[PDB]
Amino acid sequence: AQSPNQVTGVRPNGLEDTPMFKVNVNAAKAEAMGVALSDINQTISTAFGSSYVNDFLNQGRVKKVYVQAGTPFRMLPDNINQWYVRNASGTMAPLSAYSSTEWTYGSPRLERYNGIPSMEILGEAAAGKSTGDAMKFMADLVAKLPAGVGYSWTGLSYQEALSSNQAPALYAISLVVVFLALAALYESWSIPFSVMLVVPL
Amino acid sequence: ANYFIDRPVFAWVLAIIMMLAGGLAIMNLPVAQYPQIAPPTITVSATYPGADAQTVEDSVTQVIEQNMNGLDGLMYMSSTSDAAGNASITLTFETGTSPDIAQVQVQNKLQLAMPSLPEAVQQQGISVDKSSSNILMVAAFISDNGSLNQYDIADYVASNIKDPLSRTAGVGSVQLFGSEYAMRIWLDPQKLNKYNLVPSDVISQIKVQNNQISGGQLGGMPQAADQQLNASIIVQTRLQTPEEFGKILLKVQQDGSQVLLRDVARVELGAEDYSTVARYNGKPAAGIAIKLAAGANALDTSRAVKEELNRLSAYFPASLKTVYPYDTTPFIEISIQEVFKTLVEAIILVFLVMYLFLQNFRATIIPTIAVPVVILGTFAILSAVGFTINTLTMFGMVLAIGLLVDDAIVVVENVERVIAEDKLPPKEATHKSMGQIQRALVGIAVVLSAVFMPMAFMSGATGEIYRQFSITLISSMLLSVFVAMSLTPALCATILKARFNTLFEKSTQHYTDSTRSLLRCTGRYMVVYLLICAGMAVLFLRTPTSFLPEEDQGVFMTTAQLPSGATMVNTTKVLQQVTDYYLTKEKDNVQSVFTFGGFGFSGQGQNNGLAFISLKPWSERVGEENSVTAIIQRAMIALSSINKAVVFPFNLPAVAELGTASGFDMELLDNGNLGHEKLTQARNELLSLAAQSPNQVTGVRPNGLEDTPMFKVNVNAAKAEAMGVALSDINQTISTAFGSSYVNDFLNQGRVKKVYVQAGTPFRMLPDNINQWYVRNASGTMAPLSAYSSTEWTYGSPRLERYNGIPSMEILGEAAAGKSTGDAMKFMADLVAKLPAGVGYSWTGLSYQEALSSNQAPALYAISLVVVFLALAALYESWSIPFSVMLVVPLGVVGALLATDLRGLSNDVYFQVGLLTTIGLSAKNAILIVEFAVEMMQKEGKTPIEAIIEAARMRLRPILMTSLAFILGVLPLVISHGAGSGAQNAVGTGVMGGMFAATVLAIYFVPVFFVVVEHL
Amino acid sequence: ADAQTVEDSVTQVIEQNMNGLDGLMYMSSTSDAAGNASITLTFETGTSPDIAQVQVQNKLQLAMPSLPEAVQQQGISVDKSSSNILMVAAFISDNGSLNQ
Amino acid sequence: FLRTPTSFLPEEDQGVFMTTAQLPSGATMVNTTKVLQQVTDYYLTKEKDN
Repeated sequence: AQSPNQVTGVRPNGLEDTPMFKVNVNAAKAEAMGVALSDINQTISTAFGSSYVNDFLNQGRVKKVYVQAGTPFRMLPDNINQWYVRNASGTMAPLSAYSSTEWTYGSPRLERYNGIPSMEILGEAAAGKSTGDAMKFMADLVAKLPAGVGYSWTGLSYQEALSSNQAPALYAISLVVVFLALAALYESWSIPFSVMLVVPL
Repeated sequence: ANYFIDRPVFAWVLAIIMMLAGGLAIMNLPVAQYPQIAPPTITVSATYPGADAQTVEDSVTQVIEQNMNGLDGLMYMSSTSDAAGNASITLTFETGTSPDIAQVQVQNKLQLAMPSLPEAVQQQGISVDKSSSNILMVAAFISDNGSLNQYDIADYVASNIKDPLSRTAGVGSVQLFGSEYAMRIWLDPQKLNKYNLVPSDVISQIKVQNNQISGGQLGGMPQAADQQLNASIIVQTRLQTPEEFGKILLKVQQDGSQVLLRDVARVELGAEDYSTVARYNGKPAAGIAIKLAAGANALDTSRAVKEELNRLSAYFPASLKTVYPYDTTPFIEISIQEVFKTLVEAIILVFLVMYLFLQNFRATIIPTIAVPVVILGTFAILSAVGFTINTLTMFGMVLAIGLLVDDAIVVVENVERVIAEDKLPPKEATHKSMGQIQRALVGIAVVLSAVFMPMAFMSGATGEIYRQFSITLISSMLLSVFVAMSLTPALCATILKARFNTLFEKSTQHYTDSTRSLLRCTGRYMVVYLLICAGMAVLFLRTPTSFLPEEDQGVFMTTAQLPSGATMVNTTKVLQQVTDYYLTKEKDNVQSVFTFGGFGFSGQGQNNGLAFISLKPWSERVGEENSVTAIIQRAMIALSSINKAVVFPFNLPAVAELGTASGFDMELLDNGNLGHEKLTQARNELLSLAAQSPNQVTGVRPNGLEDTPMFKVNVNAAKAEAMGVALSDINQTISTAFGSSYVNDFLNQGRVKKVYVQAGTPFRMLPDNINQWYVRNASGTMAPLSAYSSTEWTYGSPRLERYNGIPSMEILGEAAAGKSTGDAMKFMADLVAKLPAGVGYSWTGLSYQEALSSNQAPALYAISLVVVFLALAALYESWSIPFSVMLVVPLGVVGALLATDLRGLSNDVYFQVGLLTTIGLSAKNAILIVEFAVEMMQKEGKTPIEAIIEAARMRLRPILMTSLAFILGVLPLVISHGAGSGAQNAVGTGVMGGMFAATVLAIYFVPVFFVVVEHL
Repeated sequence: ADAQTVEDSVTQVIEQNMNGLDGLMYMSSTSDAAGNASITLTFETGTSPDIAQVQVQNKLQLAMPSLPEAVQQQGISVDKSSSNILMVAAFISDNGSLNQ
Repeated sequence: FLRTPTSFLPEEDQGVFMTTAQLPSGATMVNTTKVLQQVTDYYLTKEKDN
């Protein structure tokens, strides 16, 4: 970002870390009162997640059936206080009794490249500069990073690097081929040498 | 054609293009020890933890078999059900079938059949695998002193080594010899009884508490207006430590004390599969086999794999070393080096023959640069037609070298002779000589192509090897003809300029006067010829038949088998004795011993063991006392006193496809409806009827285990139901206690591992242990399992086999001293017919190949002979002239047969191809002589006798030069007795004994044949 | 499921088996907080898409037993089509009778 | 030749292009819809000629 004359609009192609909610269920207290941990987990998962139950028919097409809590009852961390779990004797006990809530942090999207963790980065080249110059500048910048991080070119950059690397060998092979063709066509080694001196012109 | 003589620059440009294309081909051409020889096979593997052989066969094997239909190119299918709970079905497909298509078809069929299988085998997952067995490296990892056991090494190599590999350029498949980690929970019947618990409760609590719960989202959609919060919810995560598993709450007592898993069981990070003990030189170890890819370079792949292992060695925990048993790179490198050395020595010998006969350095120059151009062009053609660089193709190149030498020698000698006489300038002499031998060269090319085609047009495993050899020879031949017709004339026109002599002149005069004395009573020699012909027949009836000579691969294999019902303690002791012997009595030769106890060749079991012995390099073992065959023949004597094992050493086959070229593989299908006992009765009637006649079959033996004692538990369902105990609970507690119980998966350091529940060791070792387990009533009271159950001892099969959906026995055997394989297969056939009514037989594996393609080579060679005769008739423009050429190649084959008999070798593939090359060269010489005679009859107005004598006189020198060059070019092959000496010795013997007899017989026998055929 | 749960179980289990392919150039993978694993294997030019898909689905069933339930129930999609949109066709309502 | 810049393929005017809007982490769709409506109303008003 502090070198706008070579690369512009460098941005990450990913999502940044976000706060996440954690619920800790006291299995010991739940078993002491009589409610089951499976019931608590299923209640939470169905209330705040979803539950694909069955298929039904609509206008002659098979569609899915989903069970979820209402919109007002899954918007806030305090809404967990509103849910109840049935005991083994039939009495209902609040879910807020045998539970504790807290906040942590976590990444909403994890990316991997060739089997190792990675972060995709996009960006354009500045006015006047080319894609190759931007690629070289990016490689130089990555070289100035903490030890242990590397860089890989992917997508269009892969093909660009391959073409730029493989062009001169193609030039040399084409020159050799045309030289040999001239030597074969005109039975002399003087004509090819007198002709191949014009290529630089 | 002849217009290249006027344009040397065109010929030089063509040579440069050929050399550049050859260099490009060598730069990127796959290399390997052998190509794909075996027909594609697909292996289906299923695991039933704790099941028996009969249970596996009834549940998994039969169900998978019944759905194995609709597969294209299927040849046969064989299934095995073990006593460890393993079902393995191998389906063999026809050669040429795409392995990926066959694999996907088998996988789809099994995928549709999956719901019919029990849940226990669905949980494990049935694996469908391609099979090529082109193992490149068997690199293993060892712990130095005692720190890391076999399971720690196996888990580390599974989680931090396999994934860095399997993605290296040229690596196709990585297979592991070991078991990863698992969460082993060892139950205690007394602790379970104290708390009134059963294994079902433990399994249920593990399933509910080692769970991943999808919490959902706070916020989410649909959401209310002005919502500003949206986060994920975490409820539960899968456990990841043994201590976490030990805190799993099972029940809460009325007192209030919490009952945990650790209160009733021992939780430990153990192994998934405990039934294998892998030791390297006596120390725990785990290994990996790398299987290479298609289109990859076996040299750079090996170098990159070694580099990656060296890089990862810095991350090893402690005292972890990487050894490399069975590396096949040295043999490929040796083959390439031998090919290059043979080429260089052949070039030097050609130079010596030229500056011994012709006495002109300019003459010696031309072949020296002609041969490498053709070799490089052959490499380019091999790359173009999609062929890899293996031992067979390189050996075909080795023979091709002499094939090229012959053409270069004849062309240059003819040009030099036409310069020597008639006082012609080099250009006009080149034009004349090329006019003389153009049609002869074209006819020679066509004849040799027709000769080499039958090897190309074969079928089976042998057909692929013959394809490699024939393609290499044909490409080299055609390119040599093109080069001798394009470049060599131009070089002769441009480069050439206008003691031994006395001896050669005297020899020519001797041949002339011998022919003058002969050609008057040819009839004598006529019948004499028949005598040699007769001898050839008997010779062809004496040489033994073998597929490929066994080579000094540097590794060999020893199998130890305990009698029956023997635990792994005795097998481990036996393997320890074996490795101690191999390491203290052969320390100079043997480098390492890799012993796998609990896994044999006849099936996995506790009474089996295998050992791979790796030897020192050939540079450290020299002579016959330090050879593989001698080493195993010394070890067999010492290991016969192993005290209650059937330990037996042997050498690895040259190719994993097959060995024992004399043995046979047959399966005795039961058919009908007779059971396992009535089939083993037939199998016992045989191996005895066959043993009563040892003049045809020697080693008739069964490839399978025999009946073993088994424990039977009879549960009184009525008594249990009367007492309130459910039969399901009784059947589940025993199964979970004695066999493993796979519960679910957990996360170890980010990798998914299994959780298993089983009883502790001291509680599942004796029949009395079943008296220690209790089951809960419906009222909550525990009662012993010994009340509703009784115990009994029966007999049962620890390994069942099926062939094509029918029970089989797979009685593999061997051939007699000399009886051929076909006679053995025709004896065991109708030996099965003497067996009781109901049974039948099938030939599988090797005997299958010699059951569908048998009368093929005679037809191919008859067609080849007809094509050769037609080509000769077209060349000579007559119907009787070709016979005088066709009746000479037996003289070529007779000497090769005699020499091979003298050396004591067998009818190897290398011998066959060398014999074909010698026949081709003899035919070429005869064709040239007869062409010169026919020309001197057409023009110059001469009788058939004087023409043939003068043609023989003219062509004596090139024949001698080519014979000397080829004979001395294969001389080092015979004298070689080191690494890669089998094929080398075979080709040396064949070529050296064929070429000399061919030339010696032909140079005298051509005129008499010519005059006899012309008279008739 | 969360992003970490998917990336640990599903993404990594499937990715651990995509090794022995024919002309694999490179493999990328994403795991989302909406419960989505998006492995993508880019092969060499000239490779047959049918053969590549066959190999990928052959190696996927070596990891399918290790995948958790509610992931096999929904289904594993193996697609050999292009990864870039060719054309988008939207549908609207003139007056506004039908909603989204 | 050593001073000329390298590239792969020149950029073209295909008649269509894209816009990506990314809100701070932890935001809801109530704000993303407003941001996307702002983008739409800018494109349809300040660039209605193209």
